[PDB]
Amino acid sequence: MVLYFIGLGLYDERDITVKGLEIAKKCDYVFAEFYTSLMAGTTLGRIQKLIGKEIRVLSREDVELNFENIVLPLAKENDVAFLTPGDPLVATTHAELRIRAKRAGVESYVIHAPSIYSAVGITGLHIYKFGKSATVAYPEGNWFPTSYYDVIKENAERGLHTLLFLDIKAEKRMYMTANEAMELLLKVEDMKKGGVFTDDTLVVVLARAGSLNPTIRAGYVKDLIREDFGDPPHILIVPGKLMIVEAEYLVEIAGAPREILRVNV
Amino acid sequence: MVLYFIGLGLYDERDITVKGLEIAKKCDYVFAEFYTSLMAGTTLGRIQKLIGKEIRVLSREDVELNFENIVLPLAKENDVAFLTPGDPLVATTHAELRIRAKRAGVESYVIHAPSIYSAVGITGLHIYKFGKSATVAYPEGNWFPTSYYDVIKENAERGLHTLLFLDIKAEKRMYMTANEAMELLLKVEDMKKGGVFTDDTLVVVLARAGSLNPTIRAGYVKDLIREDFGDPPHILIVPGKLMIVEAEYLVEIAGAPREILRVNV
Ligand SMILES: Nc1ncnc2c1ncn2[C@@H]1O[C@H](CSCC[C@H](N)C(=O)O)[C@@H](O)[C@H]1O
Ligand SMILES: [Pt+2]
Repeated sequence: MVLYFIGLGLYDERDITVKGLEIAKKCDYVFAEFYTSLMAGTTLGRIQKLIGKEIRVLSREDVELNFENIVLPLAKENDVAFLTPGDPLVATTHAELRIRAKRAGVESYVIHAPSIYSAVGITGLHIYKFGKSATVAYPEGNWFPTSYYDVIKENAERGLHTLLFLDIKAEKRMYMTANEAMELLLKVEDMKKGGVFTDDTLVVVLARAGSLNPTIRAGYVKDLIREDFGDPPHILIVPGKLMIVEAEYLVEIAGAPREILRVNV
Repeated sequence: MVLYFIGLGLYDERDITVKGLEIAKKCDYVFAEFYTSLMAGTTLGRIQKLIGKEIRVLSREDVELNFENIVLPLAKENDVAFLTPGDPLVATTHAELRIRAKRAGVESYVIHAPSIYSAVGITGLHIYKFGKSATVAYPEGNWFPTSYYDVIKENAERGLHTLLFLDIKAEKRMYMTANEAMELLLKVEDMKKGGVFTDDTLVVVLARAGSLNPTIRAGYVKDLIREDFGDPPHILIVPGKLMIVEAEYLVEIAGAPREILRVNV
């Protein structure tokens, strides 16, 4: 009669919370999805070893369309767990699954876990200064998305930082890199000429948040566009006007140019 | 040799990640501060038991003035852990402590944990639609803080949601309730008369996130200002323009008035 939405955390199998692991252990059935994001710091096997249960993976369609024919039925007579990377209900569509539960007579509880939304705090930028978020999507065919460009403009216009998730083809295991993201934005700046993203724009790159050795780099596009940030996942951030304390962090912890202390404050 | 910043989580001692626990367990000295947030589902005793180490708790002064005198010295000879509620670098000024660590020749590592900043997802509001954040501070003496009010206005103008952290006076054991935040906002509305916060405004209240049964309620200020949401911590949210699915979630899961279902696009 109970369904648990349990977050798996940021990077590896140790990133799940104690509460999430003990509840998952007492569940009769354990499902998981890996299309909204991947756990690049681990594998399905390791997660199964840690949980001690057989984990049935669900595709985007299993979740979006048939969640009620796959997960809810069993949750009607047993205790089920639905594992997701990061924090549950950050994925725009997951919240609705709680409504599907209710109409099926199934109760549901949420067990939180670290999300990249809070972890960006490791970049030293204040959390209250992050504005609207966006996702940089790969262009394809005759389609060239650019709304993420306008999000940056509106945020920075108000002195706000912009958090940009990079594109991901989970099934294919293809991660967009900060580098490609920077290439797209430059390609967009060229077409919209709004003066939002150029070689002189200051940006921050966070890679493998959750790991003990994340890559935190800050600098101007012209310098980082071809820098190696390591393995995925990559998160890109275009900060607004910096607070002096913010800039000092980037310089001392993220290897930012001393220049940002007078140019971006 | 090293300093670890380990987040404790939202509600109780189980909200710590597994990675966080296994690391804390192997540390020589464990410190912690419980003034930046409130973990209402546990005690220091339960945390000490889980970690199997004694925990010396620090005050805001110990930390803000003597972190490098109390904690750092030990980090040069041992593995030291500094524990905090939620995520260590979210809505705190601890990020700067990593610079003090650097200037003392101490490598530091961050272990994240569930944060109220990402747990807002349980309210059904799309987390990418949250704009600038703010804190509703306690007026004291003749000083009456009001800046969080302009933050709401600016967000609402863009259709973005506003996350409001509520003030906390740990040493006086004071934890601002959503009710108190609403009272203060109304008073600020009288002064500025900008039409940003009134009896007819729709608000959302999340109390004790992280617990299995948090209180999630959405409705008009005139109806909620006097409602009892349970023990703190409280967070107050002022939604921007609602998308249909956000509205349905608020109606289905947060007991919101069924009229918010009809959206004005
Ligand atoms: N579990 C919880 N439920 C409701 N609100 C909470 C909460 N935890 C913290 N808060 C809100 O957040 C404020 C503290 S700000 C610091 C919180 C911590 N850095 C984190 O990442 O969550 C509290 O005063 C309250 O306004
Ligand atoms: Pt600041």
